[PDB]
Amino acid sequence: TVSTKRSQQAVIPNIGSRPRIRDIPSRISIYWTIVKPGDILLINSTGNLIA
Amino acid sequence: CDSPHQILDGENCTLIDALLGDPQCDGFQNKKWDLFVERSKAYSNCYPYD
Ligand SMILES: *[C@@H]1O[C@H](CO)[C@@H](O[C@@H]2O[C@H](CO)[C@@H](O[C@@H]3O[C@H](CO)[C@@H](O)[C@H](O)[C@@H]3O)[C@H](O)[C@H]2NC(C)=O)[C@H](O)[C@H]1NC(C)=O
Ligand SMILES: *[C@@H]1O[C@H](CO)[C@@H](O[C@@H]2O[C@H](CO)[C@@H](O[C@@H]3O[C@H](CO)[C@@H](O)[C@H](O)[C@@H]3O)[C@H](O)[C@H]2NC(C)=O)[C@H](O)[C@H]1NC(C)=O
Repeated sequence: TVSTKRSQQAVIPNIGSRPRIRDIPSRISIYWTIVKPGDILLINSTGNLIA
Repeated sequence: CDSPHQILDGENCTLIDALLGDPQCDGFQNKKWDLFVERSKAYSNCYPYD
């Protein structure tokens, strides 16, 4: 869970096979969060976070 | 100028806070309008929401 005082993003990792690229069949989904001045970014995770 | 088009001043409320009914925005309840004018001073006083 990536959250800001204005908005909140939350993603669940979806396990499964993907066609291997560079011998790596796993994948990574990348997201972004912009934090305006006077706001605070906070991250809540229990797993699979590449902070 | 208000006369030709029905103006509704948002004051301390956004259009959404009035739609949801932030208690400070109870005055706008059931109010129709031709033009809503959201203010920059407007804040939200109730439960955090996106
Ligand atoms: C589900 O199906 C996918 C798609 O076939 C499987 O991924 C593939 O697994 C095989 C395992 O033998 C990979 O073969 C490897 O090829 C490299 C090429 O250099 C070789 O060095 C290894 O010794 C091995 O033979 C294959 O690359 C891989 N990907 C693809 C696109 O075929 C997957 O294993 C299956 N099972 C599961 C549980 O996902
Ligand atoms: C819209 O929002 C603004 C800002 O939140 C409101 O102005 C504020 O109004 C409150 C009372 O409604 C004022 O509190 C009182 O102010 C007087 C004078 O300073 C003081 O004697 C009292 O002890 C109390 O603090 C507050 O000062 C005032 N803010 C400013 C910057 O003047 C406005 O009333 C709201 N209007 C509606 C319709 O919601």
